[PDB]
Amino acid sequence: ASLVASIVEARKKRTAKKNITPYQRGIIRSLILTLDCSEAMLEKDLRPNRHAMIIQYAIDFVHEFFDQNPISQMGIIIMRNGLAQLVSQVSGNPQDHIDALKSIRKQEPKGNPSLQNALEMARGLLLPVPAHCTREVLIVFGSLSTTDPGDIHQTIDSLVSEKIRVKVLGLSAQVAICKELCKATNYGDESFYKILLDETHLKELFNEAVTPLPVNKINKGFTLVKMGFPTRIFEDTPTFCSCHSKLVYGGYFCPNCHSKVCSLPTVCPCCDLMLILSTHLARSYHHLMPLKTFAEVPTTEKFRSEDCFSCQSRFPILTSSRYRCEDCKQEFCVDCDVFIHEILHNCPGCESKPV
Amino acid sequence: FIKGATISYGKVKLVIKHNRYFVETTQADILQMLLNDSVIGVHSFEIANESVEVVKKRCQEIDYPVLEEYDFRNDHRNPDLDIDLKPSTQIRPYQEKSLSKMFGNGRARSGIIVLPCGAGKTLVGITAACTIKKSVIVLCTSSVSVMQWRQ
Amino acid sequence: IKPVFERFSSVIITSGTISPLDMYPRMLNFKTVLQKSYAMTLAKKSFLPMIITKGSDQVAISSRFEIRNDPSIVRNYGSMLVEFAKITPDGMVVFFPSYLYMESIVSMWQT
Ligand SMILES: [Zn+2]
Ligand SMILES: [Zn+2]
Ligand SMILES: [Zn+2]
Ligand SMILES: [Zn+2]
Repeated sequence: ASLVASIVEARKKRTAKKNITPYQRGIIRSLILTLDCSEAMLEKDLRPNRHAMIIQYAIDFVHEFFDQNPISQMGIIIMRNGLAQLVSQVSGNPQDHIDALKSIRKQEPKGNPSLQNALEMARGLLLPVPAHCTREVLIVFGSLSTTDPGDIHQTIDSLVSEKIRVKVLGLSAQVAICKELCKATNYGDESFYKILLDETHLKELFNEAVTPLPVNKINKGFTLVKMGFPTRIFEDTPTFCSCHSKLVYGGYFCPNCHSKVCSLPTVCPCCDLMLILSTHLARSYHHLMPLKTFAEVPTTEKFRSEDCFSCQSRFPILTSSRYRCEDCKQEFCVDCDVFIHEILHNCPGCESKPV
Repeated sequence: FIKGATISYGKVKLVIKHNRYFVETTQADILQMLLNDSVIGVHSFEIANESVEVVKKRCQEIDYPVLEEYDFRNDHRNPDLDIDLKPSTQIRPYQEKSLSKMFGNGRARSGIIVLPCGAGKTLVGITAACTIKKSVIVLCTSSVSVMQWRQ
Repeated sequence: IKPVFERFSSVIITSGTISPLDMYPRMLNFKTVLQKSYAMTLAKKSFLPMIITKGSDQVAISSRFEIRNDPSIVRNYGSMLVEFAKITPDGMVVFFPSYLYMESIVSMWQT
C-alpha cells in the first residue's frame, strides 16, 4: 500500500498543480528581505539554532533569487532590539548581501520586534522605485507579539496605496494580524501567509518563494522599457572601472557612454540604463511559457513503447510509470518527467513530433 | 538452565508471630522434602531464630527458597503508621519502577536496592515507608549522617 | 411557563448544549410530542476536547471550596497558565466557579 499512498499523494499534489496557466508574472522585481534578530530565534528547539538555519537558508535564497531572477534587486532589513536596521539595500551584487549575512552570522541575535518601524523604513526604501519595478517584501517571524510606536492600520492602508504584495512566513502558527496583512496586501488572498512544520517544508517554502508571482489586470502597468546591452571587451591593460575606480584587465563598454562596469546585470552608473545580457532575459521564458504536466497512463492499456522515450529504460509493470506529454503524445518515465519539469525547458518528444 | 532455575516459590514462608519465627509452608507437600534435611533443630516448628540466617543458606542449596512478602494489611496486629507526603515532591520514573519492584503483588518483597549517589535514595526510602505505613526503624553506622537523615 | 403552555400549543423549545433531555420535562410539568438531539456530520474534527486530571508534575487537580487555597496545586495551575501563555496565538479564556476565589488567586499571583 506504499505505492498506492504515493500515487494518491501525487494525485493531491496534481490537484494542487492543476492550475497550470500562462499568467503574466512579476519580472522586474524589487525585493526587501525583512529579518529579525530577536530573542525568540535563540531557542534551541531548532538544531543548532533557529537563527543558524535562518542564516544558511537565507544565503541559499540569496543565491537562488540571483540566479532565477538576476535582473531584480533585493534589499535586507534586519529587526534587532526594538528598532529595525538596514544592512543591505537593493543591488545587483549578491556579494554585499552575502557579506552582510555572514556578518549577521558572526554576531548574536537578540531583541524584540517593531514591525511598524520595519514596514515604515521599508516603505521609504521602496519610495524611489519605478512603477514597472514591482515592490515585494518577504517576512519572517519567530514570535507572537509586537509592540509598535504607532498604529499599524494607517501603515497598512498606506502600503496598500503604494501597490505592494507581501508574503509572510511565520514560525509557530497563524496570527490574525499577519493573515490580515497578507489579505489586504494581496487583494483578499491569504495564501501568502504560510507557516512551516519542519525544516524540509521550510526549504520547500524557500524554493517556492524564489519564484515570481502572477500580476493582476486591475493593477495594470503595461509600458515599455529602454534597454541596451553592454559590449564585452577583453582589454589588454588594467583599466579603471566607473563604479569603484579600480584597475581591471578587461570588461564591458556602455552602449551609450562607453564606460566600463565590473558586473552584470547592473544599471549604468553614468548614463543610467539597465545593462543585461541575453542570459538574464533567457532565465524566465519557462515562466513565460510553462510546461504542462504529463499524462501518467494506466497499466491496463497496451503501450506504444514499453521502454522510456527519453532516458531509454524499460518501464515497470504493478503501476504504469509511463508519463505522456500531451503536447507530444510520447510516454516518459517518472525519473525523466520529474527531471525535465524541474530543470529542462523543452520536450524532446515534442522535438520529435513534427508540426 | 532456565528450566533448572525453577523453585518452590510461594511454598516456604516464615511468619513472625510477634517476635516468633513460625516457618509455615503453603502445603504439607513441602514438609516431606524439608524433613530430608536435618540441620534444622500450614506446618511450622521450632527453629533457633539466629540459625534462620544459616538455614536460609541451607535451603538455598536444597533449592526450596523462602519468600518475604509482607501482608501488612492482613497483619492487623502490628500498629500501622499512616504517614503521607507532600504533593510538591516529584518521584522520578526509575524510583517509580523501584517502588514497583517490591510491589508487583502489593506484598512487601524484601530485598536489595543500590542506586548512585545523590539520587534521592533518602526520598525513595521515605516514599517506601509512607506506602508501607507501619512501625519502622532506620540504621546506619555513623552519627552526623544519622541525625541528618533524621532531619 | 404554565400559562405559556396553556396559552400556546405550538411551543417549540431548543438550545445548544442541553444534555440530556429527560429532566427538563421533570423540572417543568410538560411533555413533548417528539424530542431528540443532533450532532454534526463534520468532515474532520477541529474542536479538540481532552480531560486534564493532572499537571505535568502528575498532581491531581480540583477547585473545591475548601482546598481552593492549596498553594502547591496553585503553583501547578500557574505552570499550566505559563505554558498556555507562551503558546497562545490570538486569545484564551479561563473560568473558575467563583469570582472571590478568582480575585484571591489572582491577588496572590500578582503578589
Ligand atoms: Zn568597479
Ligand atoms: Zn552609460
Ligand atoms: Zn526516462
Ligand atoms: Zn512532449
